[PDB]
Amino acid sequence: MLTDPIADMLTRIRNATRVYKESTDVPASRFKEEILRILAREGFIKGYERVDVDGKPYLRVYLKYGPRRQGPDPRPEQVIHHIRRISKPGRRVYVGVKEIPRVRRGLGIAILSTSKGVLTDREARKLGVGGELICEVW
Amino acid sequence: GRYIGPVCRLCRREGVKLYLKGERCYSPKCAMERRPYPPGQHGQKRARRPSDYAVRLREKQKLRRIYGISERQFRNLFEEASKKKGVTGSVFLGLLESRLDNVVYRLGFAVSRRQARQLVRHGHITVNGRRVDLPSYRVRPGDEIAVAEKSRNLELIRQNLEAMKGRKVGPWLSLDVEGMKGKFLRLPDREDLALPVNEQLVIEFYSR
Amino acid sequence: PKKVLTGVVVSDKMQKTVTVLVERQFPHPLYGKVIKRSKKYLAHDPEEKYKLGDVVEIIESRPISKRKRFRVLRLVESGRMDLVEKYLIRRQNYQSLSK
Amino acid sequence: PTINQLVRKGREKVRKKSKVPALKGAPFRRGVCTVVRTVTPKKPNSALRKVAKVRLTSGYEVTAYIPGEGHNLQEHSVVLIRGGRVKDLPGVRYHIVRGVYDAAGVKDRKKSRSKYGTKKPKEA
Amino acid sequence: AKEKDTIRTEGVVTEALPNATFRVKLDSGPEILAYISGKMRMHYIRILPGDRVVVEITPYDPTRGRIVYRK
Amino acid sequence: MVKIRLARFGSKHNPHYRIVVTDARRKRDGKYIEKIGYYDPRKTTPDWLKVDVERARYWLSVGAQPTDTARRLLRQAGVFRQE
RNA sequence: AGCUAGUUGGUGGGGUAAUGGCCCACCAAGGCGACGACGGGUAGCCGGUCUGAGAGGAUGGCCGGCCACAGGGGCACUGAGACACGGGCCCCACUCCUACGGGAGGCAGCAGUUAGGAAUCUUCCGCAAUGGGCGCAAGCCUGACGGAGCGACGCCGCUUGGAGGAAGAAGCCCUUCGGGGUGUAAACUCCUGAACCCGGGACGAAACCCCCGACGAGGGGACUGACGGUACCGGGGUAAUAGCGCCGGCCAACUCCGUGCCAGCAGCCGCGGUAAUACGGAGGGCGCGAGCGUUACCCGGAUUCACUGGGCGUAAAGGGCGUGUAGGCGGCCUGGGGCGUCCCAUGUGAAAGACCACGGCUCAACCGUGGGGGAGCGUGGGAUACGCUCAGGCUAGACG
Ligand SMILES: [Mg+2]
Ligand SMILES: [Mg+2]
Ligand SMILES: [Mg+2]
Ligand SMILES: [Mg+2]
Ligand SMILES: [Mg+2]
Ligand SMILES: [Mg+2]
Ligand SMILES: [Mg+2]
Ligand SMILES: [Mg+2]
Ligand SMILES: [Mg+2]
Ligand SMILES: [Mg+2]
Ligand SMILES: [Mg+2]
Ligand SMILES: [Mg+2]
Ligand SMILES: [Mg+2]
Ligand SMILES: [Mg+2]
Ligand SMILES: [Mg+2]
Ligand SMILES: [Mg+2]
Ligand SMILES: [Mg+2]
Ligand SMILES: [Mg+2]
Ligand SMILES: [Mg+2]
Ligand SMILES: [Mg+2]
Ligand SMILES: [Mg+2]
Ligand SMILES: [Mg+2]
Ligand SMILES: [Mg+2]
Ligand SMILES: [Mg+2]
Ligand SMILES: [Mg+2]
Ligand SMILES: [Mg+2]
Ligand SMILES: [Mg+2]
Ligand SMILES: [Mg+2]
Ligand SMILES: [Mg+2]
Ligand SMILES: [Mg+2]
Ligand SMILES: [Mg+2]
Ligand SMILES: [Mg+2]
Ligand SMILES: [Mg+2]
Ligand SMILES: [Mg+2]
Ligand SMILES: [Mg+2]
Ligand SMILES: [Mg+2]
Ligand SMILES: [Mg+2]
Ligand SMILES: [Mg+2]
Ligand SMILES: [Mg+2]
Ligand SMILES: [Mg+2]
Ligand SMILES: [Mg+2]
Ligand SMILES: [Mg+2]
Ligand SMILES: [Mg+2]
Ligand SMILES: [Mg+2]
Ligand SMILES: [Mg+2]
Ligand SMILES: [Mg+2]
Ligand SMILES: [Mg+2]
Ligand SMILES: [Mg+2]
Ligand SMILES: [Mg+2]
Ligand SMILES: [Mg+2]
Ligand SMILES: [Mg+2]
Ligand SMILES: [Mg+2]
Ligand SMILES: [Mg+2]
Ligand SMILES: [Mg+2]
Ligand SMILES: [Mg+2]
Ligand SMILES: [Mg+2]
Ligand SMILES: [Mg+2]
Ligand SMILES: [Mg+2]
Ligand SMILES: [Mg+2]
Ligand SMILES: [Mg+2]
Ligand SMILES: [Mg+2]
Ligand SMILES: [Mg+2]
Ligand SMILES: [Mg+2]
Ligand SMILES: [Mg+2]
Ligand SMILES: [Mg+2]
Ligand SMILES: [Mg+2]
Ligand SMILES: [Mg+2]
Ligand SMILES: [Mg+2]
Ligand SMILES: [Mg+2]
Ligand SMILES: [Mg+2]
Ligand SMILES: [Mg+2]
Ligand SMILES: [Mg+2]
Ligand SMILES: [Mg+2]
Ligand SMILES: [Mg+2]
Ligand SMILES: [Mg+2]
Ligand SMILES: [Mg+2]
Ligand SMILES: [Mg+2]
Ligand SMILES: [Mg+2]
Ligand SMILES: [Mg+2]
Ligand SMILES: [Zn+2]
Repeated sequence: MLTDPIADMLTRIRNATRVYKESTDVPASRFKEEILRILAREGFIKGYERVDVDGKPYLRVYLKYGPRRQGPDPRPEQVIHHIRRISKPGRRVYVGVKEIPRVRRGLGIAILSTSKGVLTDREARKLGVGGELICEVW
Repeated sequence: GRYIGPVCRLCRREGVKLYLKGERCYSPKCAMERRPYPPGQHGQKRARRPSDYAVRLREKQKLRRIYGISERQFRNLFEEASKKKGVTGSVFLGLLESRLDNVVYRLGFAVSRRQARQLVRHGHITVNGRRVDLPSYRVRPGDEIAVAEKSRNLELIRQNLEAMKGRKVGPWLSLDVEGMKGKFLRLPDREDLALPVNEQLVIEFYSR
Repeated sequence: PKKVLTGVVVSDKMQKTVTVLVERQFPHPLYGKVIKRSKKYLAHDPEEKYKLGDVVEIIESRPISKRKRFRVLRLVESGRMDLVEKYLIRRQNYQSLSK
Repeated sequence: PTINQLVRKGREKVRKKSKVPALKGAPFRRGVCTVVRTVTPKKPNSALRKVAKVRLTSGYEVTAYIPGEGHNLQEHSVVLIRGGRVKDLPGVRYHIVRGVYDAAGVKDRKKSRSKYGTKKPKEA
Repeated sequence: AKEKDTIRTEGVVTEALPNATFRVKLDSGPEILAYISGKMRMHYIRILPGDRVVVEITPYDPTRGRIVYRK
Repeated sequence: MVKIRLARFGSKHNPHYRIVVTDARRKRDGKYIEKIGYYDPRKTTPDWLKVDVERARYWLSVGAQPTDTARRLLRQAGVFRQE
C-alpha cells in the first residue's frame, strides 16, 4: 500500500522535473486535484487534466521549465526549484493564521488545507484562517 | 574618570586629525603635521595588513576618542540605539551629539572637547534657566544652552565668543553671541556630521 | 462547569461501581505528533445499570469514596467489547517481560 | 530516528562532569600541605615542577602546583587552592594561591603582580 | 631569578630505567632518579648503567637529579 | 476587616503610595484587592493625587475602613461630599 | 517490574464547618502498572531571572504570590480561626540551676557571639512618616517599618584640570651612531576652582484632635521629626588619588638585555636545550579604569541528544533470521457527526519585571503615571479541506 499519496505525488513531480519530463501521471484524488489547481493557478505547472490509464484514473501533470541556458550545462533553470512535504502522517503540522509562514521572503508559496478549502499561504492569510501546513513550493 | 594625558599623541595613532586639543590642532603644531605615524618605538616601521577585527577595532577607537567618553558610557549608549527604532548607525551619533559638553563645544563655546567638559563640570552652563553641571546630560531639541550670567564676564568666555563672531554654527544649532545663548534645534543627521568614521564598521565590531 | 468525559466500562466485578477508561488526543509539546493517552476513572453505578463494554458519559461529582468522584451520566454506545478486547490484552501482555 | 520513536524514548541530555572536584563547587578551598615536591613533566618538556600534596577542608588529598620562581611552602604550611590544571603534569588538576595564609608572593615580581600575589613597590 | 641552591655532586649509575632514567648512586649519600640533561641527550652520548656522572640537585627535592657531566 | 490604606511603592527618600484596597491582615506591600489611586507626598508632579471616587465609594458600601491618612485624602478628593 | 490488606468496592455508624476507608464494624474480591505502578536518588513551586536568532538550556537569591517547618518526634486544649516560632502536655538529645527529691530552657524575630566556611554587616537612631493590635478617645505596644552604619558586592553619576607651550630639555630605552623613542608629554605662561571654610537651610506633614455646623457634608483652627543642620541655595576657595591585565597565534600591542630542556610560562595548540617578539626585567606599545585580572558555576559558541536542526556500506551506529503481540501508519467515491484542527466573541492571564510613551531626583542608576502585549485554560457561536469516527460503494493494495 502507498503510505502518503500526496508525498508520492510531490515526489512523482520532484522526480519528473529533474529529468525534464514533459508530463507525469499521478493517481487521481480530489485532494490531489485541489492541490494541482493551486499549482497551475500559481504558474508552477503548465496545468493538468484527468486521464484513464489502463482503466484507472490519473492526473496528467504537465511541468514547465525555464529557458535553455548558455554553455556547459545548458539545461534550463527549474521553475519549481523546491518542493517539500511538511504535515506528514505520524507528524502532523497545523498552523493558526498568525502561524502562517513567509516562504522565501514572500517569493515562495505554502499550500494550506483549511476548512474553507485548499489555499496558498497568501490566500489563507488574507482569509484569516489556519490549518494543515502541507508543503513549501518555490 | 575619563582619559587624561597626552592628546595629540592619539591624533597620530588613529591616523586622522583629531581636534580634541582644540586649537593647535589647526596651527602647524598638531604633531599631525610632519608626523602622521603612530607613536612609540615601532611607529616609523612598516605596518602589516590589519586583520578584519583590527579594522573594526580602530574604527570604534577613532570614534570613541573623538568625543572623550569612556567605553562604559560608550557601550551602553550604543545598546540604546539598537533597541530604539531606526537605523542603529545615525541614531547613535545624534545621541553623542546630544551630550551637553559636546553641545557646548559644538556651539563654539569651548576650544576643545576637554575644555567643554570642564566648562560644564564647573557649572558654568545654563540649560533653560537651570544650571547643569553634567557633561553626560542629554540635550533635547529646543533646549536653551546658555552661559551663566555670573560667568558672562569671565575673560575666557568673552575670548572664545570674540572669535565666534561671524563663525557659522551647525544647521541643527543656533546661538546668540552677544547674549551668550544657544539652542539645540534638532538632532544632527549623518550628513550634518563631518565625522571621518564609518558607522557600519563599529556596528559590525559589536556583532561579536 | 463540572467536567464531563466519555469512556468505556472495563470492570463490572465490583459492587455499585464500574471502572471507566477514557482516551485523550493531544499534540506532543515538542514533537507535535498527535499522541493517545488514556486514564481510568472509577464511576458510580447506583443501580448496577451499566454493564461491561457499554460506552458511557461521566461527570464531575461530589466524592463517593477514596478514588471515586465521577457519576455515570448516560449510555452513548451500547456494548462494544472490541474496545474491551484492546484493554484486557494490553493488561495481559504484562505477564511476560518480568524475568 | 522516527518521530514515533522520539515520542517513545526521546533525547538524553549530556551530563557534564566537573573537571574540578573542589567540593561544594566552591571558588576556592583551603588546606594544609602534606609534601612539597618537584615532579618531572611529560614528554615535550623537562623541568623540576614544584607541587604539594594538600589535605583540604572538603576532605580531599589532591596535588597542587606551586607557581613562581621560588616558594616557601613547607610540609605543614597551610595554603589555598585556585584550580586550573598544569597541562604538562598529569594529575595536577589545581593550582596554588600566592599571597595566602602560609604562602607568600614571588619576590621582585614586577610585570604580573595581580598574579603571584605581590604588592606594589615604591619609586623614590 | 635562578636561585643558586643547586649542587653538582657526583655519583654512579645503577639502573637503566626507561626513558633516559637511571638509579645514579651519589658518592656522598643515597641514589636519586637522575634523568639525563637535555644538552647531553641533544648530543646523544649513551650512558651505560655503570658510569660515573655529575648530578644537578635542587634542594626542593633531593629525590631528583640531572646527569650533567657525560661520564 | 477589609481596609483602605496606602502602600509604599517609592524609593529611598522618594515615597510613592498606591492607595489600595486590601485586607488589614496582609503586608502593606502585599497583594491587594484593587488599586484605587496613588499619592505623592513630596508633590513633585502637578498631578500628585488621583482617586476615582465612584469606585472608592463602592468599597465603603460593603464595609472597608480607611486610615486616618487615607480618610484625609479621600475627603480631599470629595469622596464624602454630598451636595 | 510487578505494587497493594483499610487495599478496592458495598451497606450501616462514628466524626468534622463540610465530601470522603478520614476512622469503626460487616459484606463483596477487588484497585494500580509498560500511557512507568512499586522502589531509590534529588528537590519547596511559581510570578520571574540569566542566556539565546529562536525553539531551548538553566535557575527560583533579593522582591511578590502559595506551601512547609519552628531543637526532633507525637499530642491535643482554648478559639471564627492553631494542632500554634517568642502557648500547653509527653518521649528523646543537649545547655544550665540543683538541698539530688526535682526544676528551667529553645534567635530559621532584630542586631550580636561561636563553630564551620573561600565568604556574607551595627549588640545604631527614631514612632516624625506608612502599616498593624487594643481603645469612645487621649494614648500605649510594634527589631513590621522608615533612616543611618559598615563592605567597590552590583548598577550608576563624578574627580584626579583646561588652554597656551620646543621641528622638540633632563632621565630611561633603542640605534645602521647620522639619529629614532617616551612626546605637548614635564617644566612653564595663563584661566577655572574637587576637597575644604562661612551663613542661610528643606519637601517628606496632614490628619487623628479642637472649634463653627447636628460628633455628617462643609468650613475654620492647633500640635507633630528619626533622617538632621542632612539634602539644596548663596559666598570664599587650593592644580589637586591611578591603577590592573596583556603584547607567539585565536586576539589589538616589539624591540634590547638576562637566562640556555636550566629558572619557568601555559585556556588550547606550544615556547626555553645560546640572537627567545612565548620564559625574567627594562623601554615602548595595546586594552580597560576606580577599578583590573582568576577560579568555581550557568548559558553560548554546540547544528556535539539535531522539535526548529545529526547520523548508521568503509568514520561511532542495522538487531544473526523469522513469525507475531501491543503500539504507530492508512487506496479511491459518497454521506452523517465535528473529537483533533482553524476562526470570532468572551472570562482569565494579580502587582512587579520585561516592551512603547511621558514624567520626578541638576543626568544616571533608581522611582512614578499611562499604554500595549501574551501562550495557556473556561464558555458561547461558527467552518468541515485534512486527520478521527459511524454508514455505505468501489477495485488499483492485500488474499484467493
Ligand atoms: Mg524596539
Ligand atoms: Mg536600530
Ligand atoms: Mg535639523
Ligand atoms: Mg548575538
Ligand atoms: Mg459492577
Ligand atoms: Mg461510599
Ligand atoms: Mg498480572
Ligand atoms: Mg542511555
Ligand atoms: Mg499579608
Ligand atoms: Mg467630600
Ligand atoms: Mg476492617
Ligand atoms: Mg459513609
Ligand atoms: Mg494511563
Ligand atoms: Mg494504560
Ligand atoms: Mg531537600
Ligand atoms: Mg543555539
Ligand atoms: Mg534577549
Ligand atoms: Mg531549582
Ligand atoms: Mg525549577
Ligand atoms: Mg531575607
Ligand atoms: Mg516539626
Ligand atoms: Mg517540634
Ligand atoms: Mg480571637
Ligand atoms: Mg503548627
Ligand atoms: Mg507549639
Ligand atoms: Mg505564637
Ligand atoms: Mg524566638
Ligand atoms: Mg532534668
Ligand atoms: Mg574558620
Ligand atoms: Mg544590613
Ligand atoms: Mg529605640
Ligand atoms: Mg509609626
Ligand atoms: Mg515621638
Ligand atoms: Mg502609625
Ligand atoms: Mg477602633
Ligand atoms: Mg517593648
Ligand atoms: Mg532598614
Ligand atoms: Mg597639557
Ligand atoms: Mg604664576
Ligand atoms: Mg583663583
Ligand atoms: Mg563642596
Ligand atoms: Mg514636613
Ligand atoms: Mg509641610
Ligand atoms: Mg459643638
Ligand atoms: Mg476639615
Ligand atoms: Mg529637626
Ligand atoms: Mg600639577
Ligand atoms: Mg579579545
Ligand atoms: Mg596580532
Ligand atoms: Mg635557573
Ligand atoms: Mg605570562
Ligand atoms: Mg629546542
Ligand atoms: Mg647570551
Ligand atoms: Mg639572547
Ligand atoms: Mg620578550
Ligand atoms: Mg603570548
Ligand atoms: Mg615577557
Ligand atoms: Mg614597561
Ligand atoms: Mg564607574
Ligand atoms: Mg569583576
Ligand atoms: Mg553569539
Ligand atoms: Mg560550556
Ligand atoms: Mg543546542
Ligand atoms: Mg556529543
Ligand atoms: Mg531530525
Ligand atoms: Mg555526524
Ligand atoms: Mg563501523
Ligand atoms: Mg544483516
Ligand atoms: Mg485515509
Ligand atoms: Mg486509524
Ligand atoms: Mg470541533
Ligand atoms: Mg484571549
Ligand atoms: Mg504584567
Ligand atoms: Mg528628566
Ligand atoms: Mg470553545
Ligand atoms: Mg457541518
Ligand atoms: Mg464529510
Ligand atoms: Mg467501508
Ligand atoms: Mg470483481
Ligand atoms: Zn592634534
